[PDB]
Amino acid sequence: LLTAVVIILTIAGNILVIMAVSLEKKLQNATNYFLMSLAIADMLLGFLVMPVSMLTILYGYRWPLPSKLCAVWIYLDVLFSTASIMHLCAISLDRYVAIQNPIHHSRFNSRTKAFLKIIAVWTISVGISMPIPVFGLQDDSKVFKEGSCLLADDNFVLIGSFVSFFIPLTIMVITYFLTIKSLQKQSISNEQKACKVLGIVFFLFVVMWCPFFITNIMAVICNEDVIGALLNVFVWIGYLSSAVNPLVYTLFNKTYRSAFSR
Ligand SMILES: CN(C)CCc1c[nH]c2cccc(O)c12
Repeated sequence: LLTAVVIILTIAGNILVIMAVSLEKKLQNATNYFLMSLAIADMLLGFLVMPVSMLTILYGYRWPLPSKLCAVWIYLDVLFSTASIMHLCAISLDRYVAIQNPIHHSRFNSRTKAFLKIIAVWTISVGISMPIPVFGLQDDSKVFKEGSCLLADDNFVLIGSFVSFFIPLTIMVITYFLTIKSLQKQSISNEQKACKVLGIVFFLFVVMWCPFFITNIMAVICNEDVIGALLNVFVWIGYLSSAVNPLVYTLFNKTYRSAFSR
């Protein structure tokens, strides 16, 4: 089965990135700490949420014995997915100011800025995910449907995606446009490599996560069986981003390539 492969890849990649950050004195800078936070969030996603999803697949999408695990499982899934998404959004926003104003960004760059960045993204992720255990356990219908564990709150699914993958998405495309504008208008080879890396990262993020959110919104604003079957695969397409984020955010460095090979 090609789902155990996904969980193994997620765990191994995030563990290796955390090891590379921790064991190398040359990689302890303000950006790599945020990258390690991304790795931690992706590892938690791949360890706590994904194998339970494979177990749900193995039982024909019939929940295992403890019914109380559904609401907390949805909480953890949404929390870690949002944490990854606005981690990427913060990375893009930080790169825009690093490229447009390098001197001022370096002058204002500090450990305090990185800690503020981390707490800001995690605080927004916590605020977005807040109602799920408050109301998911108060009413079992909001987290169950036809005997399968899935959230069935139409209003939250519509607005809760409008501040998780559509306002962050608008920010990310605007930032991508402004950065490719900035990097183009001996030192040009570095800028070309940076533009290529930014394009690969942005387009992979969009192509992996956008299908799931698009069909999720289409399942509410609008077929039901087809859309559900599509969601069942697109959620794992999105989960695979946790196994792709470390490799595309770290392996372009020779230090990370050497550490992975050690
Ligand atoms: C299913 N899982 C990949 C979580 C994705 C998610 C992030 N934020 C949300 C807000 C509402 C409904 C959701 O599925 C989400």
